[PDB]
Amino acid sequence: QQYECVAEIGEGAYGKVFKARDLKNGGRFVALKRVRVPLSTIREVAVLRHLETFEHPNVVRLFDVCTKLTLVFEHVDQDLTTYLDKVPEPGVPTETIKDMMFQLLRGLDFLHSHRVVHRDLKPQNILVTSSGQIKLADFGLAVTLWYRAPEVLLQSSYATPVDLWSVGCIFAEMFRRKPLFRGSSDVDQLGKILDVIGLPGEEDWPRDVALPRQAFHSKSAQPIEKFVTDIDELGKDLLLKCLTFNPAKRISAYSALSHPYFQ
Ligand SMILES: CCN1CCN(Cc2ccc(Nc3ncc(F)c(-c4cc(F)c5nc(C)n(C(C)C)c5c4)n3)nc2)CC1
Repeated sequence: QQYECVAEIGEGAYGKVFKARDLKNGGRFVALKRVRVPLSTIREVAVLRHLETFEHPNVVRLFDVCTKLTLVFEHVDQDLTTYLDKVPEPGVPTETIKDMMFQLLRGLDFLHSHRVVHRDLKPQNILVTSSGQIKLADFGLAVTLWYRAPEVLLQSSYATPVDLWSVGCIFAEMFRRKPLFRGSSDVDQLGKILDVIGLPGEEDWPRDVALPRQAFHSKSAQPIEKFVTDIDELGKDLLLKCLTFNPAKRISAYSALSHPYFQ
């Protein structure tokens, strides 16, 4: 074969991800993702190859596709989880947070402008390169609920703002070094969210969902500087715009790129 698996990176309800030696290309490490056995899949692979033509710096490179399905990506040594675990006290430098967030938002805007929704954005699939570059992985192909948007939890809408809620959760965690909303179920996750942001207006609550606004009594919105210590005034404004309950009122990745926090 053209590839030689040397270690396992991950396993789950997708298949397995292996760290492999790319024999033909000077023995460089690559990440091979193996998938199961359609037509919606043919189309998803076509979008992946098309996104690769842009070679965006803030998404993992796709080097090959094999015929069950093998996806060959550029290998990157660590994820954001291991990065946050190893960073010395008192934490991630203030400008390292800003730079990683800008790159996260560039990769996300690239994906959103090409009508790809990530849907499972978390530190586990945000990869940190040897030179400190952010690269997005595990997207374009169809478990922790800590980064799930309220509209996904409520099962109402699944548009691009879903990823901006996840970004807000990641932004807060870059400061905290611990997840912001650590719920044990969809109902618990929603409860934990509203204990912080507060209850939205009855007209910001989606109609025809199973969970009504009355199922929660999470009274007032608590100040965010309590849960996210050391965040500046600008970072706080951007954090709140990502963590807006109504997805139609939530900031997009494109406007986030223009926010004064990145000046
Ligand atoms: C059990 C924990 N230990 C210690 C911590 N360690 C973290 C870690 C995470 C990622 C990498 N490397 C890497 N490089 C390039 C890639 F493109 C992918 C990649 C591609 C995909 F398509 C994926 N799809 C899914 C679902 N994942 C998951 C596997 C995250 C994908 C990952 N991964 N190296 C280390 C994992 C093993």
